[PDB]
Amino acid sequence: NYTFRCLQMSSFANRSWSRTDSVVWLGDLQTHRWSNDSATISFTKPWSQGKLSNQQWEKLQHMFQVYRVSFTRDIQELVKMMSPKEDYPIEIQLSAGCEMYPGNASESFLHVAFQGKYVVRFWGTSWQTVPGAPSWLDLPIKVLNADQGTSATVQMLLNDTCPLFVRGLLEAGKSDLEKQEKPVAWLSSVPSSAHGHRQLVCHVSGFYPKPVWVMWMRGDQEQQGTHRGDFLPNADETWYLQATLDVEAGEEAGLACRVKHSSLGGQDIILYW
Amino acid sequence: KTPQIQVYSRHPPENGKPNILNCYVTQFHPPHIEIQMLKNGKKIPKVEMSDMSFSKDWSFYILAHTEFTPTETDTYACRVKHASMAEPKTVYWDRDM
Amino acid sequence: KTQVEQSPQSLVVRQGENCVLQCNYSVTPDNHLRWFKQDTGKGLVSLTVLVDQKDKTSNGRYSATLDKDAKHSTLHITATLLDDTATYICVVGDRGSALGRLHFGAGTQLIVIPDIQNPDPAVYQLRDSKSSDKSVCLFTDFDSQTNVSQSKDSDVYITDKCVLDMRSMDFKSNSAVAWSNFACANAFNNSIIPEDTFFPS
Amino acid sequence: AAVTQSPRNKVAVTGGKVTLSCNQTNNHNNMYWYRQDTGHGLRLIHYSYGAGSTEKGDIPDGYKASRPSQENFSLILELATPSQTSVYFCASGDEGYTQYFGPGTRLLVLEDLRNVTPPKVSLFEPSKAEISHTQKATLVCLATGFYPDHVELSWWVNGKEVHSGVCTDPQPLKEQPALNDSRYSLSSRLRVSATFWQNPRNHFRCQVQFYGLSENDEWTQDRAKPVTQIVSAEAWGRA
Ligand SMILES: CCCCCCCCCCCCCCCCCCCCCCCCCC(=O)N[C@@H](CO[C@H]1O[C@H](CO)[C@H](OCc2ccc(Cl)c(Cl)c2)[C@H](O)[C@H]1O)[C@H](O)[C@H](O)CCCCCCCCCCCCCC
Ligand SMILES: *[C@@H]1O[C@H](CO[C@@H]2O[C@@H](C)[C@@H](O)[C@@H](O)[C@@H]2O)[C@@H](O[C@@H]2O[C@H](CO)[C@@H](O)[C@H](O)[C@H]2NC(C)=O)[C@H](O)[C@H]1NC(C)=O
Ligand SMILES: *[C@@H]1O[C@H](CO)[C@@H](O[C@@H]2O[C@H](CO)[C@@H](O)[C@H](O)[C@H]2NC(C)=O)[C@H](O)[C@H]1NC(C)=O
Ligand SMILES: *[C@@H]1O[C@H](CO)[C@@H](O)[C@H](O)[C@H]1NC(C)=O
Ligand code: NA
Ligand code: NA
Ligand code: NA
Ligand code: NA
Ligand code: NA
Ligand code: NA
Ligand code: NA
Ligand code: NA
Ligand code: NA
Repeated sequence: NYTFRCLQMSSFANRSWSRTDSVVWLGDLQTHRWSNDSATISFTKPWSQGKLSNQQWEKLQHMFQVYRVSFTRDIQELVKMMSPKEDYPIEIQLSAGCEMYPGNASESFLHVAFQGKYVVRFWGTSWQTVPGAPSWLDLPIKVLNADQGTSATVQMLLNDTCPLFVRGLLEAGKSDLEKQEKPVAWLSSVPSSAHGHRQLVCHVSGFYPKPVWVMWMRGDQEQQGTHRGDFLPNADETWYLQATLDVEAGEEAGLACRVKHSSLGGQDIILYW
Repeated sequence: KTPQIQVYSRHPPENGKPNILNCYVTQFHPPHIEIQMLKNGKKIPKVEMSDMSFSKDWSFYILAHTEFTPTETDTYACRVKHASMAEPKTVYWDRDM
Repeated sequence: KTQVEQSPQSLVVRQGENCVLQCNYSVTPDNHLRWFKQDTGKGLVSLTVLVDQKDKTSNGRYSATLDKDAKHSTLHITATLLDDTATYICVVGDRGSALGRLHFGAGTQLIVIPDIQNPDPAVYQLRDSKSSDKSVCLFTDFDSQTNVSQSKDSDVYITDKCVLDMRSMDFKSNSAVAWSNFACANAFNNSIIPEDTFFPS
Repeated sequence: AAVTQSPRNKVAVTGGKVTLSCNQTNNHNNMYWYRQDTGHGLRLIHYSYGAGSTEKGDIPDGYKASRPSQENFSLILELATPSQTSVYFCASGDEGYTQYFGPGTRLLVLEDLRNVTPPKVSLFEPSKAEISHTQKATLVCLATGFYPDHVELSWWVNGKEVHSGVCTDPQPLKEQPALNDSRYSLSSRLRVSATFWQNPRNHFRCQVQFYGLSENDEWTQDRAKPVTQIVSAEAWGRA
């Protein structure tokens, strides 16, 4: 299952100044970028056009170009409309796309955040506020829902265009999406908060895809004190992760870090301290 | 929300061997931010930035990276200025961490 | 210069003839296009609104087309009547909501020349309601072929021709008025009037 | 969804204060002020999304907007200039795209009011010759000696306005075309059947509404203050 996400970030500093920047993800791989200073959407993969013809892509891009300008003015007008309830500066984020399931099934979404809080979605045939949203948004929703043309366009984009486009992306991008990159590991140590304690660190870098197993071990005994950090990105669309273990000074000898990853083909990495 | 900063190398660090240093800045808003990567407290030129994006929880993140050659003597850091902080926050690269 | 351009600027047609008015625009996006009729010194009357990519509408003798790809609309008037004399204005709305701005064309001026079936050109003298001495000269019931010239004499006043419509009788007539402080025989000498113009006495 | 404007016609002097008012009882949040000038489409001056809201349009300079209530939206010319001579339209609407337009207000800003003069109005009765020749009867109304040219001429039979059989000159003519501030004349015709004119129960009146000075305008000349007023002339039908 792959989630396609179009992420829009719009800053409105005051009545005059604004910028909108977008990035597009298929799973954890970036497929598009659209900078405020660019007239056109940028491909970040050879296969970012999917299976769309040039005419189909140009038409789709045109729709987005009209959208970006129209969106900017509409926010500025909505601020005037709700004045002086809401004032600049204002951040608006959109998360839109579709989740792809087997048997050509899919679910589409369009979520909107105002000042970093999820307040609005498109659902069915209309815009709606979500639980917890402030009541003043009811007027913007009324105004947005008066626009039958936008409603019809969004319905088509979410229901039809998104899944069709993404099906083609998955085909065109197969070899990148299914790439295997091997982890490399290395060990290190630092003093912890405790007085006479050490903190061993197993560094694991360069692996793709994300799923990985990393455990400190004394022989066949998995050390339960093992603490995985967060998954951190490398610049080359691989992943980095470190697993720590708080131990007593002197007890380092005997410990080893074992790494299991799909890319290694059963040949686990074992590093002895 | 106040930016978290994580500094890590792409490859196992070895003194005198070229490498890449990453600075990953997360969980901040609003998205306006200044990120500098430092060698011995001095701004490294030609630092590359990923496109800014945001997570499930709507908080922003971005990855800075630069070529670097670790040595015994040279220090490396990532310095972040954000409206959520009175002073810039600096996180030093520690190969052992 | 502007985002909405209309053509022709102006035209003159005879009663019963059809005509076509053009609107071309550069407005983006184009949610809908409306045609207004504006009578002289009066307000805006909506004739039709076009919304579809390739739209066609009708409203009695009015019909309209919209091609959003070419950004072009036409208004057709079938079998023009005197009352079609007006300015016709094209408006493009850039949103399907109140967030929209309207983009107005500068209009096309249409004049319809009425068809005078049974002319009876004549010059009559009319006397003032109060003072017996005051009078005007009324040149009436001439067809639209006839043209009324301004006076050579600076102290003789002559109006342009003017058509009235007696609706209950289905009767229209042209007229012009002349006065001074001068006889009605002399009043319209500077105009070429029909040979068989009736001068009573 | 109706919208009204007041005044419908106004003559003002440069440097004076003019307020154009728009009222709608549609409970519409949104109201809009435009001006229409020859050679141009309507142009947006100011608009409002509700009581207390005023927003600048495309050509706001020289105008202030005021939205004291949901019902009323005013356009204020603090220091009127001749460039503001125009026809002004107000519109309202709800969240939908439709704007419902008012009937328009005609504003003339003069440099000076010294030449402002109301009309004399005369009614000329139908020719016996026309009646015998056509079995029709044309009345002529003449408004003379007025300045400026902001007049509305209407016909009334037995106290009700008539439009059928009427035609009024499209614009007044100048009485002294050589002179700068020439006075104007305007004529109108009302044509009825001979039997209608011949009925002595029929009372005919030509009315000219003249737009001139207000009560508050200063007047330094000796002649009567040429205020906004109706001038009319009348006659009864007769055999
Ligand atoms: C999402 C799936 C995408 C899959 C495919 C693309 C993948 C490739 C990569 C894409 C990269 C681009 C990334 C972009 C970031 C993601 C953005 C997702 C949001 C998509 C929303 C698209 C909306 C498109 C429509 C639009 O531009 N509306 C524009 C323009 O609309 C006008 O022109 C339109 C031309 O088509 C129609 O007129 C013509 C018309 C007339 C009649 C008919 Cl019947 C029809 Cl069909 C068409 C319209 O009727 C007309 O009004 C309109 O201004 C919208 O209001 C714009 C904003 C919409 C989003 C609002 C979000 C909620 C904000 C809440 C704010 C509250 C804050 C208050 C202070
Ligand atoms: C598009 O599909 C929707 C229903 O799908 C949901 O909303 C979409 C925007 C997308 O997020 C999907 O993944 C969701 O599952 C249709 O909405 C229904 O429309 C009918 C009337 O047309 C109405 O009776 C239903 O209540 C709507 N459903 C809901 C849940 O509100 C919509 O009609 C589809 N439009 C087109 C043009 O195909
Ligand atoms: C983001 O992009 C928009 C669209 O190009 C910029 O808006 C333009 O700004 C220039 C002046 O810098 C104006 O001449 C244009 O008329 C604007 N375009 C539109 C469509 O209105 C905007 O300035 C950019 N933002 C930043 C901060 O650079
Ligand atoms: C609007 O905000 C921008 C960006 O913060 C700033 O540079 C500018 O001074 C502001 N403009 C005005 C007119 O206040
Ligand atoms: Na619409
Ligand atoms: Na024609
Ligand atoms: Na209509
Ligand atoms: Na609509
Ligand atoms: Na607007
Ligand atoms: Na125009
Ligand atoms: Na006579
Ligand atoms: Na005031
Ligand atoms: Na409106």
